[PDB]
Amino acid sequence: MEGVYFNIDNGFIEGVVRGYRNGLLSNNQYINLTQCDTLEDLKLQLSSTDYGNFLSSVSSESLTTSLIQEYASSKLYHEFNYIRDQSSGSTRKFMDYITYGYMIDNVALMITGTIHDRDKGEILQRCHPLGWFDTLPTLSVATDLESLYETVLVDTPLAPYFKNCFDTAEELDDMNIEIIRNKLYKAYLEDFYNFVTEEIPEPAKECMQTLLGFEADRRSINIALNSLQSSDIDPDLKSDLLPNIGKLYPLATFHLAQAQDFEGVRAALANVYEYRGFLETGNLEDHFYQLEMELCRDAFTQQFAISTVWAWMKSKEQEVRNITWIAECIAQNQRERINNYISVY
Amino acid sequence: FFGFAGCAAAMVLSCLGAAIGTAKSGIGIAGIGTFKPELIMKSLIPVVMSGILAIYGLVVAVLIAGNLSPTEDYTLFNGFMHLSCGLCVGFACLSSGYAIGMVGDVGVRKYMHQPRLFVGIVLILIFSEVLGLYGMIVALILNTRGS
Amino acid sequence: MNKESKDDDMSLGKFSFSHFLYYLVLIVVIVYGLYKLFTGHGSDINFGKFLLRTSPYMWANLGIALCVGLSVVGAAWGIFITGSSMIGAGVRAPRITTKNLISIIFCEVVAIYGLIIAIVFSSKLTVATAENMYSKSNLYTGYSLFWAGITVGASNLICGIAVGITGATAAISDAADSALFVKILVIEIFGSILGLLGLIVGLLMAGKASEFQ
Amino acid sequence: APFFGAIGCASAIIFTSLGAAYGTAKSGVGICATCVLRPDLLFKNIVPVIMAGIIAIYGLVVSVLVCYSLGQKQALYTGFIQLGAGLSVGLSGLAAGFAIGIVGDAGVRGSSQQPRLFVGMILILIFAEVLGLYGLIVALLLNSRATQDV
Amino acid sequence: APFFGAIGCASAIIFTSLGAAYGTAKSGVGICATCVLRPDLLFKNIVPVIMAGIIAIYGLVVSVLVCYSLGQKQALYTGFIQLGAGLSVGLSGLAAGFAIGIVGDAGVRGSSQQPRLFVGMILILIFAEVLGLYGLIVALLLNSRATQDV
Amino acid sequence: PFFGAIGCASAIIFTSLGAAYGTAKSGVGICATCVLRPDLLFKNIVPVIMAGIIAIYGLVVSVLVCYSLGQKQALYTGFIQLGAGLSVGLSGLAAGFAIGIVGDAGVRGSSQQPRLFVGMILILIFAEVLGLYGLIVALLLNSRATQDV
Amino acid sequence: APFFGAIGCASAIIFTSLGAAYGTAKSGVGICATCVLRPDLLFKNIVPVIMAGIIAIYGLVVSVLVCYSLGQKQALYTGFIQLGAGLSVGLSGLAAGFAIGIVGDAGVRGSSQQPRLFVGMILILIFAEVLGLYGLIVALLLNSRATQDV
Amino acid sequence: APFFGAIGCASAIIFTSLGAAYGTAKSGVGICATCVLRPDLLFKNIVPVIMAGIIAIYGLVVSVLVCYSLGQKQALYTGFIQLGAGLSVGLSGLAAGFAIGIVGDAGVRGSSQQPRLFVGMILILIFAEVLGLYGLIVALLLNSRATQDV
Amino acid sequence: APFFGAIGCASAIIFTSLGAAYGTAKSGVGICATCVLRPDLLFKNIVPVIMAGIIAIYGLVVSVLVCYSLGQKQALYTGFIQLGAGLSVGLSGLAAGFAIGIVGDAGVRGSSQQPRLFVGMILILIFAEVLGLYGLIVALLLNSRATQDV
Amino acid sequence: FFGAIGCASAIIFTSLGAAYGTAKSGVGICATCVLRPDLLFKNIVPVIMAGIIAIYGLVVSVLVCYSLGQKQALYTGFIQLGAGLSVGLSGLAAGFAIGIVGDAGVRGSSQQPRLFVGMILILIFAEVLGLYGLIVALLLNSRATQDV
Amino acid sequence: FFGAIGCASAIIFTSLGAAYGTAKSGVGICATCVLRPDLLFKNIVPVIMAGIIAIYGLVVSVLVCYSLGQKQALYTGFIQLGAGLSVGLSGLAAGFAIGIVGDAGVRGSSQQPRLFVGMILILIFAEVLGLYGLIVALLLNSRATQDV
Repeated sequence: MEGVYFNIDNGFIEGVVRGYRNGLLSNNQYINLTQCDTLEDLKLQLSSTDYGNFLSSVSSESLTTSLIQEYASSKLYHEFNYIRDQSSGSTRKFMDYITYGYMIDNVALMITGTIHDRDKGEILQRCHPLGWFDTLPTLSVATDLESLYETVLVDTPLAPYFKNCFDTAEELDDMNIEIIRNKLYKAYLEDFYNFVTEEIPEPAKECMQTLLGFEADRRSINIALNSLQSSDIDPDLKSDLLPNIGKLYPLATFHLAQAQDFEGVRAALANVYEYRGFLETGNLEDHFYQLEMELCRDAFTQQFAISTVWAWMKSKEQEVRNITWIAECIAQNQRERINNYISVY
Repeated sequence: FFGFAGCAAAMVLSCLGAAIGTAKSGIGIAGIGTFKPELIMKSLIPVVMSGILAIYGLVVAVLIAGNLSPTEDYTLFNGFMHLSCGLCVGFACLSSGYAIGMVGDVGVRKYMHQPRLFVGIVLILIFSEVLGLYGMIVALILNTRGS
Repeated sequence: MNKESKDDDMSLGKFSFSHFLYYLVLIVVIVYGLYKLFTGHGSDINFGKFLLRTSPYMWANLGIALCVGLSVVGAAWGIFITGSSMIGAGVRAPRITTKNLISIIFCEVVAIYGLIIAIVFSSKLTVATAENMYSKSNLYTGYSLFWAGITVGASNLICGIAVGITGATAAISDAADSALFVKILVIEIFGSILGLLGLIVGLLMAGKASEFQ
Repeated sequence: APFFGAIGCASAIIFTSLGAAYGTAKSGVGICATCVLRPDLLFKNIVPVIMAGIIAIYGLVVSVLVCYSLGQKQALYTGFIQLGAGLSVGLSGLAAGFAIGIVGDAGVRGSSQQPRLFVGMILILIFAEVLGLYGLIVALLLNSRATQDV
Repeated sequence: APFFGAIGCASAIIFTSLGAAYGTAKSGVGICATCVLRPDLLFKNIVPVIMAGIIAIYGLVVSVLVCYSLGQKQALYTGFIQLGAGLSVGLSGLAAGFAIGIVGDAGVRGSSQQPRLFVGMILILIFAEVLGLYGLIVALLLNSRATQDV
Repeated sequence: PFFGAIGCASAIIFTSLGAAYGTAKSGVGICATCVLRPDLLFKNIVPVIMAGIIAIYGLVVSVLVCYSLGQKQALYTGFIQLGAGLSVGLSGLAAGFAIGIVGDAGVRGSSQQPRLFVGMILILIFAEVLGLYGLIVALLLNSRATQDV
Repeated sequence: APFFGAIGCASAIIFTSLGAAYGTAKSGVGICATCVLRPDLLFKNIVPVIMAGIIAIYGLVVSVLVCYSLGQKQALYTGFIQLGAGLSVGLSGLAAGFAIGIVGDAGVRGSSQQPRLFVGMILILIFAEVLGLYGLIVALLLNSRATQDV
Repeated sequence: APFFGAIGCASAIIFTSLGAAYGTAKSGVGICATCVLRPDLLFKNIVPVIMAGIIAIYGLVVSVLVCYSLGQKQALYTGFIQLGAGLSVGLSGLAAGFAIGIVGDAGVRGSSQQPRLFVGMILILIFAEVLGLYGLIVALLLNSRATQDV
Repeated sequence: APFFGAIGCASAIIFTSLGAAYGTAKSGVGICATCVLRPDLLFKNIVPVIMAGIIAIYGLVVSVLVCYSLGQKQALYTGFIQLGAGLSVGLSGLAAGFAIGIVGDAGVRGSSQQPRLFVGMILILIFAEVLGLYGLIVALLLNSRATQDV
Repeated sequence: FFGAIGCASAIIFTSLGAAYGTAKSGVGICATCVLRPDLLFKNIVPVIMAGIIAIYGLVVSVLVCYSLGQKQALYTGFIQLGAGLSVGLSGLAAGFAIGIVGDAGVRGSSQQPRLFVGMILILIFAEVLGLYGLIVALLLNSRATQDV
Repeated sequence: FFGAIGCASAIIFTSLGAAYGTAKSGVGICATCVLRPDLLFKNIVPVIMAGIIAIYGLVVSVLVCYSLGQKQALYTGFIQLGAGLSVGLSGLAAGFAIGIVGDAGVRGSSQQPRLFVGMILILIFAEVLGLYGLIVALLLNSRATQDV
């Protein structure tokens, strides 16, 4: 399984990836900080963790919402862009392929937001291979597909956003952000299945295949639950392809995605994950957060594996979203209702 | 001169298995933020347990090298039994070290996760040490029945 | 014989494909050569009725240089992941990640381990260090130094790889220099004593192979 | 004579020890705790280590039986008849150890959530554990006639 | 005398034990995944593991029958017969176990949501054991002429 | 010599492996096709029974080649049977490999439309000519192997 | 003499049956996928399965002619032209079936949307079968020199 | 001698038929997709399959010319130039067919949008036959000196 | 004699034809892909395929010159210098074809964005295409020394 | 005598290393020229510096080919093959370093104009392995004897 | 006699490891030089430190090549393969470790001048493995000339 191959860059990349994950905050710090409500106590309590360097670099006498996104955005550049510059080979190619996979939808959100008068400085923090000072300003400001093809081709290696830009150049995906986000999520899952199929048999991957398979059905159920009561098109690409072909079908996800009261397919697919058939978005998001948190804590302790790099990459975005929601909830002088249940998973 | 290849290659698999088991067991002792209570409290048994696999192949290689001589019965040719005798302990020591490394990494990873399943990793990890003894016992029994 | 150039050509061809495996895509090791060698050996060994084996003749000396070369090659590869851990941390803390260089002394001692046995394993000759089958009999004493030096070189390479593998995770290992890093250093010492134990057991079980005449 | 066939006794516990090591290694992997504990799955999950180690326990007896019948010097007739029993127990022990490893990993992951699957998960490895004894019986039958060579 | 047919008896139970172990693992994965949703089909889905594990009895009986017909003189009329006769039953049992693994995993995964193909999967395994029985008949026919060598 | 037994068992081994791969490929598509509706499960069972019929040619060819075996093994009785068994084995393995993908594609496409059983049954049933030609070549190759010394 | 010339006659029918099986599978996959959306184009798309399966008659007739031209006695230099003609006919039938399957899949997929590329798709599949005829003619020319020795 | 010169005759038609089948499959894969966009370019797209299939005549002509030079008798030096000419024409035909497949697919996809780009794709396929013509000329010059006696 | 020197004579034209075919395919793919965007750059982008295709004349002339001195019977003296010169010319033509293919694909892909790299792209191909002249010049000196006997 | 493979291996390894260096410089040359159209003659220095390594294997193959006589023993067919294989491996390693050094020198010289002296300094200094292997091949070729 | 490839294997492996370490040090120096023009002199230590390993394989290849062609037998060509593989493995491992160590030291030194002393200390201390392998090749080459 694992520990039978020799990887020089995988040991330094796994140790450098585990070193930032070991110094990060835990569920006890989020549960303790979520109970307290004070702007001065949040800066002192958050200073002990790994975010105390970025939060301590710029701070004022009051809690601001701009410093919370700048702290996670500053920590994401050193946590993601710093490892790619010191690595090379198939590990840096797969790590750049994951950042290109998140940048396929993250760059698509800025490209769709470019028509709404949005720039590089008006976008939130997201996972990418580099910061928004080299590729994010020209890619976000560039609205033509010819400039995005040369901008994506200028980066090394080739990313999967060229096929999505070529399919989106002819208007083959959608005219809204819903169909482009669903087709970009399905193309990102197909690219993650392509890299996970390519660099699969280096080690013995057990939690990564179950986390990707459960994340595909959780992403399809989240995409169908997000378009519930929105009048989605059944003949449109909104059903992400999963590895299951006997439990979850595309007709059940397309029929359940429409506002027809067809959530019984989630109850039939239930009994194996944290999700279940209901009509509450907060309970489905809290069950999806606990279902996505399962198999994620095992990657933070196991070493010499390729699934721990993707599990730490998703755990950095989930911990950045939970820390941003926890800091944004206490920054406005309010108590969290949906973020409090999803504060520990 | 063909009989020395089994004694020289006897502990080569036990040393590589114990090295990969000690490296794989020691690699999982990084996390997760607690060093006083549980790391290392009972997780040091796989690293010290995996190092004993090389002593069986080393003692078996020293006993097999000291047992054979150039002035003894070596005109058979019967010197092929030393290769199976050394490789039998080397494969069992390598498989025991490889299973001991994954059992130590899984016990060290599952130890800090739950505070109630700590005895299961020690009880399941304690049974993996008996794998390498069969190749050393068969190597000593094969060396005792020869010249 | 024909196995003289085939042994050196196979030894250079294995390290060439093994060193080119981690490098850029220009060449790769043939995975079909093991199944073709096993099928060709079992096919000719099965039919007809005849004993199929090899015969070593005269050289017997490649384990002496291969022991120090395997120990230096194994010790030289562990410092890459060990030294890259501190640069991987960077400005994360001023803690023990810059004072944990005690594993680099054991990794440097792993290159001398095996090389000292290879230096002490020859004297008063460079072509043969014991009785060889070119001018006399009793070639088992000169023949065993190749397997003993190869086993000690492989054990020193494995302990040198295990030392760097222990140090690279044992740089700082929690988040900073507030928690002690001696827990990973204990496993690095426990994976570092296997080179001295395997060198003592291989040197004791190998015997004497010097002062040939 | 040729003196070929002594590797058959030592080759028996190789695939059995590798299959039992793969089964015991794959049995501990998987989800065993979710929030703070499990439903007594720690005392139930210890059976696959002994069940995978049973073929390795029989492989030492088969390799000891072949090592006792090996001898210091024998004819070429007993040497060719002696070899072959180790690969039969080794292949069945490796396949049964791999099936016990995958059945132990899937039964441990599915048995972690629901405790009712341990009855079928233990019966899967218990029904798959006979591959080592089935090859060990054929290895003992071939090893029983390898004595008294002429 | 010189002979090399000793590995043919041990080679027969290797492929049937490996295919039966892989079919037991693939059937136990879908049975463990389907047992978590509904505990009623867990007792019904356990029959394919014991039904798939019965394929090793033909290779074990062929190996015992080939080992029982072993003489004291080795020649060209005894050697190379147990390798092909046991290799045919081993390859047929490995192919039947390989088809029984995908048939049991697909039958358990398809029967997990809506169980309607359990008799079709059991009839697929019962119709897949005839491929191993046909190879076992040729292995017994070739194994029946492995004696009386001069 | 005396190595024609592996070539004689290779005809049943190749047809058994091709029939097992065809039955696995038929049951893989039948397992996904049975999840959509339990009204065409009996129609999708034709590919496993059609793929399993190829083993009888290698079994009868192996029994007919084994019946003509002599008491003394030599170079003339251990070379033609390997190619004769390997021809029917490779033909049955290729026919089972095509019958597996044809039964998987026809079983997968037969779920949405039940009218494709004629074309899928004809295209899946039209693969037996390779195994029949391989068994016919194995019979002619086995007929010239008599009088082995 | 070896008398091992049957591998050249078996390799031609093995390569032609493998290429015809792969072309029939690859044409039947796209023919089934295009036939699932509409059954009117099944008779038009059914030509590539017979065109890919018709290549086996060249290797079967070449193996029948090579088996008929063998005789009761063989030599060491007899099994060369049958091996070269069998390997050439096997590689030509495998390449013709491999191109016929990819041409049949794209022909059925492109013909499923618009029914106008059947003239070019029938011309490409009808024109790609010349390699099996050229390799069968070279196998007949090499087989003509095998009826004089011995 | 052994008279093993049939491998040089079959090696040219094997690589030539494989490269011609790969080029015909590469042109037929893009021809069906490019034919849906424009019905007038259906007859114009058939030139790349016929141009790619013209390279198969070199290995058939070299194998047909080298097939008559074998006969019944041979020597130790006759049979070496035919392997180099056959592999030389086969490698150039396989590389020219493999480049002609992607050049025909890219020429059909680029020619589907604008009709002026078909001259470049036809020019690349017309210019890629120089390696097959040089390899066929070297195989003809090597095959001409192979027949000196018998 | 041995008569095995034809592999070096065929390896030079095979390696040069493979490198010129891969360079023509890689240049024709980027030229066909870049020809759809700008029609004015079609004449500029076509220089790498025709410039890369001229590398086969060195291996063809060396194979014709080495093939002109070889008839039916020959000695083993030419079959080592001819194999060495053809082996060097084959690797030089393959490396020059791969570098001309990568430079032609990079120049053809970079020429679409900014049309100012035609001088550097033509100079890079003109400077990378001179690698085969050293192998052809060494092959002429080896061919001059390979005609002293026979 | 089989020393022709060592003589062809030097020019084969030098031609493969020079082709890999020209491909590595031509790969980054289009990306460096695509960014700013101001340097068209300042990016061919890595391919020109990598092209000088083929003259060592060509001159070594010509000098080793010029010593081939009608009658020669097998005593030099391994010493010549070792020097030719060492010169070919040194030229392939110098071309492999010059391939990444040309793309890194062009990519570093594209953004900042001060990196051209560093990339030209590393690319000019990357031929020490090919010169060291060529000197050992020249000494091994000069140490040949026992012909006949 | 087959010890001719042993003298070229040391310069081949040392030239390959020095070529890869010089390529990675040139790529890291070229990537680190774009962010600031002051770290150009500090980033040049890994290429100069990695390129110094070729002199040991060149001198060992010249010393092993000096004893070839004058005094050679069936037992005198064995030490050159062990010395060449010994210096070649240590040079190839030290070059690949010095390349990633120089790239990580340049990346850590690009932020602040703190990791440059550690990377220069590890790069200065990494030459002991090459010197220990070179001393075994010099001791093995000096003890030759035993069997005529």
